[PDB]
Amino acid sequence: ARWNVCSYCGREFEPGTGKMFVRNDGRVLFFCSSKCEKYYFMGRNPRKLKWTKAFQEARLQR
Amino acid sequence: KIHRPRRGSLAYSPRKRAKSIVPRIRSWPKDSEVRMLGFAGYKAGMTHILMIDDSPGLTKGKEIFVPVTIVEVPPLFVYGIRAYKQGYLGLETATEVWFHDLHKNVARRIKTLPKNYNEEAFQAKLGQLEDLVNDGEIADVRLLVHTQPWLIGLKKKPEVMEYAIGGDDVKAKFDYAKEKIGKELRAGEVLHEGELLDVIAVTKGKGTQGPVKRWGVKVQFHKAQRAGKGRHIGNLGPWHPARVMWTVPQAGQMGFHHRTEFNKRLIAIGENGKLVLDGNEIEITPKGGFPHYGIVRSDFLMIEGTIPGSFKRIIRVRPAIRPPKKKPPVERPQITYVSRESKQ
Amino acid sequence: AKKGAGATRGISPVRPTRALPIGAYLKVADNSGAKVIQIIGVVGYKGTRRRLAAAGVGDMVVATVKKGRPDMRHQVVRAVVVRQRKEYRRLDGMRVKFEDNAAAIVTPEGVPRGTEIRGAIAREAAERWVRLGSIASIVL
RNA sequence: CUGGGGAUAACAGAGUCGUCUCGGGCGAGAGCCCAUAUCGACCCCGAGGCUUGCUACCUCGCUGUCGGCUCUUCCCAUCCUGGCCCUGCAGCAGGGGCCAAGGGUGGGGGUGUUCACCCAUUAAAGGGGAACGUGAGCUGGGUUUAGACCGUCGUGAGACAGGUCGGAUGCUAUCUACCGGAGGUGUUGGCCGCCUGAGGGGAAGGCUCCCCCAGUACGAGAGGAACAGGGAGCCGCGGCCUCUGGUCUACCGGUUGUCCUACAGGGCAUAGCCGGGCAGCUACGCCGCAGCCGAUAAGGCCUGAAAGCAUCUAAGGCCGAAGCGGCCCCCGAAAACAGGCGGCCACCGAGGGCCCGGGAAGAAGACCCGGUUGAUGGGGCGGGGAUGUAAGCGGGAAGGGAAACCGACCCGUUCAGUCUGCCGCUCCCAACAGCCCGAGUGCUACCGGG
RNA sequence: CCUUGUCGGUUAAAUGCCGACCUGCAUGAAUGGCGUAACGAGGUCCCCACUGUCCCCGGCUGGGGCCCGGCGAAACCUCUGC
RNA sequence: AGCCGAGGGAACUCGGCAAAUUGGCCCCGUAACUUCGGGAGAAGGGGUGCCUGCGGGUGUGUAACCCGCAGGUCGCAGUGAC
RNA sequence: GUUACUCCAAAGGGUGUCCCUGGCCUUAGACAGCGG
Ligand SMILES: [Zn+2]
Repeated sequence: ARWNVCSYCGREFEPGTGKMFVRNDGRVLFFCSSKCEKYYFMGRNPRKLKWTKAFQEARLQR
Repeated sequence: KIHRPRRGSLAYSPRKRAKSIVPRIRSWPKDSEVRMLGFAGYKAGMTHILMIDDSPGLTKGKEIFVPVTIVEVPPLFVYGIRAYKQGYLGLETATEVWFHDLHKNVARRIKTLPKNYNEEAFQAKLGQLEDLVNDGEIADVRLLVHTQPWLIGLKKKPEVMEYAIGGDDVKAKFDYAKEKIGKELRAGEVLHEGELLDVIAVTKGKGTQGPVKRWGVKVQFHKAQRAGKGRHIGNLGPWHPARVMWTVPQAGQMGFHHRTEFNKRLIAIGENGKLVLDGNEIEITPKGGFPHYGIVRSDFLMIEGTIPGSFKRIIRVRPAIRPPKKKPPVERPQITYVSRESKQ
Repeated sequence: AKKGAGATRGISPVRPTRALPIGAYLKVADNSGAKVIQIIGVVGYKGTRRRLAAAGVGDMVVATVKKGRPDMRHQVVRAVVVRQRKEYRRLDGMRVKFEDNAAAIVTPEGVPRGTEIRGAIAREAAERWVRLGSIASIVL
């Protein structure tokens, strides 16, 4: 029972939950929720959302 | 001709509201061990675990996802003993003895209780029954029991039930009962982890429903959907017999039915809302509380799978009457993860 | 064992969801002349009144070739479904999905026609059909 | 067009069975030879009324419709599934027969089609009956009413058991019937609760593949089994919301046009449109569904006469099916022998109902929980969640400007603000006050003790 | 008429559509014959896109249906009604 | 009487009935066939918001109407509804 | 079977049982066993 990490929001999600999206070239993505999946594919940028970790990292980048 | 099977089953007819909301048990299993053959509690919620598969099949030895329902089981109070003899057609009640010291709140259910009935009269009646049992006139002995829902702040009105006892010797059963009367019973003293159980409850209510939902009939062609007969059936029958058959599907009550569900595994018995792993104790109540319920505080069963009924409802449990040959072993399985995250 | 030396068929524990009914088009992922097929049947399937046969990853289907080199056009072939868009569950509870719906053309006995598969395939298919996992680079 | 007609056709029914379908007797013979493993001529005897005809008993304003969709039930004259027998039965298979109707018998292409033909799967993709089941259930493609075209026939008006295009589908359920929900009476006083379980219903289960047995028996080879034992799925049935998806006119945010003077905050335009979305409902998600015990069918045997031997049968016994009965599940004291038990009252009054705060129940009724000996609804304080960082203030901003300054937008304050048909704690407000129904009598025949 | 004529193309599969063949039951030249750009709520076959038409049905919104107060008819009707 | 619907995309049906898709303006580009008039908006492809500044036409005009360019910036989406 | 009629299935088979007859055998016949 190990905890996977989300490719959009960077938080950990519990065993028996979420999704693995597989590209044909082999790159694997993990999603905690439909929210994150849908935002990632319609193109919202997580570096501007204060409920993600990429925001903290980009603030460090300011 | 095109052949196909009929729409729904005829084995649960008439499809009516249950007589009572407390479920009765019609048949009992054969168990050599002299014990009380079941228990009762209140449904609380669902979650899931991850565990190493113990059942026969492939996936044995593998980690697997398993869903779980939690039943809160405070201790029952054994308030009486009842004797049964053989009648002309079947069993007939001979005599009951009630205990003398009862909780106040039992009068909310049994409005007319005895008044004086001292300890001494109690012992005299038990002696009468012991002599009756020693004579040879008696075919069966059963316990009379009631719930205590004031220890969990759910209610004050109790549920009153009658349970059976395992084994063959009527005298041995009676000795068990004489030990148990006037004392509390806890689920650990009756059930074994890893056992298969049957579960009995009244199903969720849905009211009046039509035949698409009640019997699984087809929706009609889109022309009929625009003609006003989309969710109807076509016809009530042939010219002769010149009457509607009872077998033809129609609308009515759906849900609030009596149902029994076979072979659900008990996976763990807990204590004061906590479960013991290898080293640590963990609260099974999830963050924020079980929805449409609150916080589990007394004692609980984990039963894998799904069970009938709404959340705050009375559930009865017995040992399996119709189990398979290839059983899982009667020990608690090795659990690796229990979900405590919010369920809302 | 009668003949265990070289076997074509295997055993998976998962059983994905039947997601692709009769009439579905499938992109061909191997290096045979075919490019697009259409499902006309699902091998080993019995239904009921007005229900269509449907297949998921790991299942053998009967198909017709729609686009492809002229020797293969209008032929009825067997194929194994190797990639699908609809989610299905693993033993741990996690759902997996892919980006397209894709099949690989085989013989009734199970032997692949072709030498390589282009892209990722599913572990369920590689397990049910053992000779595909050798001609596929990436397996999940 | 009028008046009439079942005195008289079309159609469903009724009758009959030449014809039809399904059988049988004998045996011409065919089968290396051998009547009957298989096939059986010519003559002769029948069953059925689902094929067409014959007749004219019923019906001329009952309904006149074919086909398809939907839904229920019945038969066996058995395609598959269970069990057996013979063979021109080595094995794998075939052919022909007996028991058996519990379950299954599907998806598509052209045509209005039933039927028939074809394709890919399949254990097999059986057929019939119920007003050629089913239009007060749907459809209306076909069935030449009124319009129109072609061919042919006819002086012509016109016609065609010829083709082609188009062409109105009404109904507030009186009685019974069924599905479900309630109120009474009775059960020889009334009330509370727990049980028994007569009788009724059930397919609650049915089927396929894979591994192993085993490259074995069998067999010249090539090919190629079975009992037991292990796994997975398809169809059917019953439930549940942890996980995954859909909806979520609760909620949060973005943005267009216009009105409230701009700001802030709002109204209207399908919730204006777009994105997300908990609870709840739901499947495209998940959980569960025994094989044993008895008696039988075809069939296989024992003992054993009639008929000193022999013989499965005449009297008697043992075995033996997915079929019958039981176990198991659902309804069930109006089960007219209208039940059993414990307790309360009675011979003012036990007990019930309305009213009140509610919901896990619900078309009205009914069900369930609570009512100050109280956390039932609300408020307040906290928790868990949904969305996505408010207003104000400050600091910047591509560029413009003599300059004070303008500026869509960016950063900070700020996981913020707004919300919560979920949980907890706390008597702060309200569960106050009441109003109705309610069993009392004996005669004779008694019963067991007074 | 035999008729789903025969051959070819279109489909996994064609009583359809298109093109050819000619024993035209019963075509044919102002009861006009053969063609034809543009036009058609005309009839008919195919391809791209799209979709709850269907696999297989689910959840929402308003109005009715249901309960309450008021106004208040009709068609139909031998008697009845397992 | 209306809104949404995962994966498939006419397998539905006599028949794609009904529903969906497309949609305004500017630039590019446009087949067969033809009565040379058309077909033709054939088909097919790119772009479109806000703010800051520069320029043109007519005009006496920092009056009024119309036509182009460059840069910055936000959003899943700029004929954002109609 | 328990049907006077209105309103009831054969050709062909069985000696299943109860009866009437006619020929050949029978002081050892039809087999049942030891043998030629
Ligand atoms: Zn995430």
